[PDB]
Amino acid sequence: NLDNKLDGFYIAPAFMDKLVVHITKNFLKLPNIKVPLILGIWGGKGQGKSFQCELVFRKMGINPIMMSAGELESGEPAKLIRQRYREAAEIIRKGNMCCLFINDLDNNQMVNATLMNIADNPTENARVPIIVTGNDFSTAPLIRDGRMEKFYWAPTREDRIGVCTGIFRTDNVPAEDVVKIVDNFPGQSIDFFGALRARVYDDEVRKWVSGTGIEKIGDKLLNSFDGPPTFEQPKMTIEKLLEYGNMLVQEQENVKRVQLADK
Repeated sequence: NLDNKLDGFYIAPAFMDKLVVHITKNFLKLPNIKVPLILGIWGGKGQGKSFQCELVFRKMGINPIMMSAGELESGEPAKLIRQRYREAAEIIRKGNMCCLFINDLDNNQMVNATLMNIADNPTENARVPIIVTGNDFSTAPLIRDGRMEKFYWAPTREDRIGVCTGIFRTDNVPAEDVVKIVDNFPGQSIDFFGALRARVYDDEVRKWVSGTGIEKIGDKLLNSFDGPPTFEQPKMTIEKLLEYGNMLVQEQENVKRVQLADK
């Protein structure tokens, strides 16, 4: 029900209600319900699950306290959680909303255990909603049973079109156009479409290069007084898009071939 578009970007309104509400819930004292502190987000493969989070956070003006998984690998594993919690908490405990956004997973006995002890109370303290992302939250079990929420994000076709409109806002493309390609290219990531749009730019440069002297480029590009030759953004027309989309798919399908046949 709440407004899910943001700086030309789209947000899956199921994903939004889940996160927004998970968050605002942990700031309230609402009667006779145990509110889970941490919300673990899984699924939404190909779709920008982390990016959706970022989107939501900006939409509330939360500068989350980020963390990486590679950081929680390399003292660090336990400590850095407590400290990154406290950091967020001190933000919240000065004012304005904050949350600890822990991101990605695929040592662990501990990382769990620190969650469990931290889930049991604040501990001067503070109340900070943790958000986590992964693939599937395996062996969470004791804190799912206890005090955490798993959330499988099943994006719609609607969500894909939305995320996809995001990618092309810049190039003023019919809502129609976006619908045709997404439909035309099912089970492809958002990475696919980024790649597609980038492939159109690429080609233009390739034409420029090939055109205006491979040998005499570094100059026209550097030791010129008029600067680099400032490029005009290529019109992202539909037939362009389709041609490029199959092209990329053939290529994909081909790397799979050379991969499995070399292996």
